[PDB]
Amino acid sequence: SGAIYVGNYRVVNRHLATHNDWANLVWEDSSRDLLVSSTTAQGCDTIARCDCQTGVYYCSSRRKHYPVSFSKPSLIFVEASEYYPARYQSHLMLAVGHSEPGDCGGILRCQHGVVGIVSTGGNGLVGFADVRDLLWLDEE
Ligand SMILES: Cc1cc(C)c(Nc2ccn(C3COC3)n2)c(C)c1
Ligand SMILES: [Zn+2]
Repeated sequence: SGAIYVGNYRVVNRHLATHNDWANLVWEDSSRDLLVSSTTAQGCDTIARCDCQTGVYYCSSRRKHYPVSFSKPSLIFVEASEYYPARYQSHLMLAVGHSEPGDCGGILRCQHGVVGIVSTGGNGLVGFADVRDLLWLDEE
């Protein structure tokens, strides 16, 4: 589990979104595994605006933050899980790292701020949903 709290937005994995998220919906994209909902309180996270390929992510199944190198956001064939059939997931970045389903939502961050959230993995591979192209997270 986990979210990004930026401005009056809450950024979650679409497959973990609650009823309250869907009732306060701003934007959702199944192909990216992303959903954004509105919040009453302002959040403290800042979004990175960059092409970093190094950063640190939170792994809940180890209670540890790991430094990683990660690929640029891409269209990547992701094998079927409990939440999605085998499909191309878009805006996905891959790194070598431990992940399990409940790690979803862990933040990846670089020197500039938040880069994305854990979305998928297995076999020592972790995939992150990028948010750095979502420039509207920084306004209104
Ligand atoms: C963060 C994270 C998210 C998901 C959904 C998984 N499990 C998945 C993904 C693809 N598979 C196929 C079915 O057996 C291989 N299982 C994992 C391990 C980590
Ligand atoms: Zn950066």
